[PDB]
Amino acid sequence: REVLQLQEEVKNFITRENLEARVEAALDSRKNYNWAITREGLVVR
Amino acid sequence: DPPPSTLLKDYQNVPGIEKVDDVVKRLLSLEMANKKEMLKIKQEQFMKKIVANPEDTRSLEARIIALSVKIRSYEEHLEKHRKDKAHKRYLLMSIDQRKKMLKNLRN
Amino acid sequence: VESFASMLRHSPLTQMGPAKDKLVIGRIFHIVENDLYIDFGGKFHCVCRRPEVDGEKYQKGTRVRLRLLDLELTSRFLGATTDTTVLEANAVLLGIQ
Amino acid sequence: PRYELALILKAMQRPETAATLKRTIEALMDRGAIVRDLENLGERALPYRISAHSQQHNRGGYFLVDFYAPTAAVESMVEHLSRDIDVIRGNIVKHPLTQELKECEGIVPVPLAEKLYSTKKR
Amino acid sequence: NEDLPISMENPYKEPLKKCILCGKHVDYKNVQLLSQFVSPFTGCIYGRHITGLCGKKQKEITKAIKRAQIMGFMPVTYKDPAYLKDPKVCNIRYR
Amino acid sequence: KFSIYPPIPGEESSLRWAGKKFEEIPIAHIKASHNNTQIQVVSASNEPLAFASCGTEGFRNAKKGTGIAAQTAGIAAAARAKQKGVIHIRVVVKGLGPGRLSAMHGLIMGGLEVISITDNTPIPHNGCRPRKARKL
Amino acid sequence: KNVLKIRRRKMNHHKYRKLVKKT
Amino acid sequence: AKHLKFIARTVMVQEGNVESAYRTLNRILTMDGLIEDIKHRRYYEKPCRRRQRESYERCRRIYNMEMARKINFLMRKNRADPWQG
Amino acid sequence: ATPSLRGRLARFGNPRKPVLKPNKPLILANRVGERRREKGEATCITEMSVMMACWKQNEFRDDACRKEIQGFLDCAARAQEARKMRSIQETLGESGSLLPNKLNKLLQRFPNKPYL
RNA sequence: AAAACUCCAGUUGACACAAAAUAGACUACGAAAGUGGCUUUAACAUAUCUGAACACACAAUAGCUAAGACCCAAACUGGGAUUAGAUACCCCACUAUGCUUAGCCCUAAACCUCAACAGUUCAACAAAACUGCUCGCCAGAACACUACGAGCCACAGCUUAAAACUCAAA
Ligand SMILES: [Mg+2]
Ligand SMILES: [Mg+2]
Ligand SMILES: [Mg+2]
Ligand SMILES: [Mg+2]
Ligand SMILES: [Mg+2]
Ligand SMILES: [Mg+2]
Ligand SMILES: [Mg+2]
Ligand SMILES: [Mg+2]
Ligand SMILES: [Mg+2]
Ligand SMILES: [Zn+2]
Repeated sequence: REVLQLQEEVKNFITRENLEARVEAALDSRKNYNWAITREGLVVR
Repeated sequence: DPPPSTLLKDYQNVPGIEKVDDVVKRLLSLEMANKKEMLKIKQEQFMKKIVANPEDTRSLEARIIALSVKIRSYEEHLEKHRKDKAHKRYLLMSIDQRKKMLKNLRN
Repeated sequence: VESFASMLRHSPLTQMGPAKDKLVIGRIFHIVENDLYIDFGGKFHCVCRRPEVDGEKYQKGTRVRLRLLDLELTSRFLGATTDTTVLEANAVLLGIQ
Repeated sequence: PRYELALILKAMQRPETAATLKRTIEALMDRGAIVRDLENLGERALPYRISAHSQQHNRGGYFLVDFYAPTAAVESMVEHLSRDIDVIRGNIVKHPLTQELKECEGIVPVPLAEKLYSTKKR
Repeated sequence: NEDLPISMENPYKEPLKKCILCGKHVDYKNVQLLSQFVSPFTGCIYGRHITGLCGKKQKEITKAIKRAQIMGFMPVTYKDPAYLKDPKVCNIRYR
Repeated sequence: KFSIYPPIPGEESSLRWAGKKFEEIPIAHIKASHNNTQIQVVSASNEPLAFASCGTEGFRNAKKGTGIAAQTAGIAAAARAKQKGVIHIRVVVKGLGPGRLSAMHGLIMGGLEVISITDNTPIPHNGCRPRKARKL
Repeated sequence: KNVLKIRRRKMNHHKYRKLVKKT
Repeated sequence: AKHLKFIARTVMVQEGNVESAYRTLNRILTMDGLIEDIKHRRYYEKPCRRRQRESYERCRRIYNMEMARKINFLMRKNRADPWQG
Repeated sequence: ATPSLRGRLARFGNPRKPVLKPNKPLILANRVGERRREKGEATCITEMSVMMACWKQNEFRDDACRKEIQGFLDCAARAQEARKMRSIQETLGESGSLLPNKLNKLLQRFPNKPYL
């Protein structure tokens, strides 16, 4: 069952052909890893 | 000295290695992973070559081959790092224990 | 005849359980200028401070309702082979009767 | 095993940034890497001033990439990134989620130790 | 006989305390969370007694802080003035 | 409501001084030591405005490292600053010393307005090896 | 505890060093 | 140096309360544990007697915390003797 | 709040090395350290400073130094009366902190025991 | 206080083979010595115990050999103060050296002075008393971390280690 996840993800993995579009899509998009937490333990962004 | 392209120890019983992509086969090849998987493959090879009952780690011969593979690992580490005295001591003690258990098995 | 095990199993304390944050009614037996000692249940009496509000209405036999934290205040310190005690119990009141 | 390159470039425009990125991933593939994904953290003014190979930089562009490669490729790419001029910094690291978190049962209360000094009058 | 006690576990046992993030995950990129656990004026990170979390998480976050500082995600002297406007967890007294 | 932290060049700073923004305010730098203290005033763009010290005021070996001399130097520097047309000042203090606290009060008695105080004292993270321990 | 014996040893070692320096 | 100026270890004066500002600065520096570090870096501290001093400080903190626990736990009892006889 | 001391000392059952090496035995005693002075009195520094200022301004002219000289006298007087007031304050008892002698009385009423 | 520097001092901008605050009130790893900046790699023995001072391998700091490195500190040295004198504690400058390489030396209060292994609940002080097995060591003080002998890349060294005379103590 574990093999199945990274199996289908190969198509998600970029290549020499998908690069010329994934690079642009990623640099146009934005991503953030930051997130805080309160006294109880509830996440807040 | 097993080949690099040989997939990991765990991913052998699965029958999906034939239809799976060559990129996945390369990813699962032990050359990507550390030397631990290489020595695992070596241990399995020795167990299948010599031992009558495989996957029996409690056996003296299994312990001996494990220590021999570890000895080769330490020897390579030392020829790449002539100065690692900790690994030097470990190699010496490993060969001593190997001689000890060889005597016991001979008895 | 009644067995002591049965009296324990039906006792008020076995059903009381932990004393932390549990209401209970009690009365006083001795009182000082600024404080009063309530006998409520179990072994020890709990000390308390007279509130400026309703301070006049505190005399012998007064039934006051209050919570509590423990039944005996103790603590084991660094060189304490056995825990030391205070011979009291912390209890705070928020109403009477 | 998995490897994340956290990289910070100097502030410049999309065409040359894309050129740098494609050249870098080409170097990855040359070393034999397999790229998992690319993530743009965004453009930010780096916290403290630094000194590049020949100048100083008060801003930067944060990128990250996740890939798979053997070991030698690691230091080969490190020296590649050091030789590259327009790249401010780049660091290879392992992946955190690859190391499964040990199951936690919470904080245990530590009782005060005793019997350190034997009983006597002193 | 039946009224006698029996060998039995403690049901009154309250669940073991878990820190703010005993189960959650942390990485050197969550600069917001990593700067939540540091003094804003000096920039030096607080200890366990001030923070209120387990040693494993403390070690993880301090190592991540060092990594971020050295690579460039974080400064060392001054806490980021953009992330201090966040919930205050670590107890203090000077204010 | 008051913010103890200082403003940032990035907006927004809702507090000015003499109708001026925080950054362009002149900055005073003082270096404290067990033996002596040195004071100086500079513009926001590093133009050296004023400079004085206990030595220039005429304090000798033992007496340079005192608070009275520090506050006198502060008085002098404040006089020079107001002569040159300086009212407000951002304080910067560097290191320990007797006259550390005294120089600021000297400036105040001179008649300047301190807005903030930053202690940019040297802190090595195990960088160099200091002197050996002397036996008093 | 007392260190008189090791002071004796100290003096002996010092004198021996001086002796070898002379000879 | 490379870091920005006038952010860290600063205090904004209000109503010209320079004494309060400086006192708060010293207080925060001590709670962060700095001035001790400056006076330790002034003259060199050998590793051995450094470790000795630090172990002594740890033990002192432990003893003081235990005595403070006892004090805070028994100060409630310090009251007028209710039972004379 | 207190840090634990499981295996920090040199005990026979502890395999590893010791963390601590306390010179004196680590036991809570029934005697508390009595307080101590903080520093030596100093005051009127700014007063005498402005006094010397107006002195060197007016060549030792009392009718001109009046302000500085009176302020200095008043500050010294206030310092003396404050010393007396805080002395009687320490004698009658410091508020907010408990006194050593009565703390010791309480501790001997509720003493620690290392022994049984 | 003196001597010393003013090619001095302060802000600002650029810069290291140097040592790695805070975390750390944490007690983890390594057989031990030791190890607490960051990253990667390799890797952290033995699933009965003991066990070589006839061997093997490590072994802090210091020191030696030949190249290099120069922020800082500093033996030695020189100068200035103190002192009756100061070949020292105080102050200033610099060097071996502390650092990186390829070797050597193999010593410590190398002590937590408490041996490994499997277990249990009283001399004094110290860190409570003990059981079973095993190795090593000890037998009045001092002469003695000594002489002689033997081995060592060591040559003012290291390891092993007595003897003669003296005393009633130590
Ligand atoms: Mg001692
Ligand atoms: Mg520390
Ligand atoms: Mg050397
Ligand atoms: Mg040198
Ligand atoms: Mg040691
Ligand atoms: Mg020994
Ligand atoms: Mg043994
Ligand atoms: Mg010797
Ligand atoms: Mg010899
Ligand atoms: Zn936790």
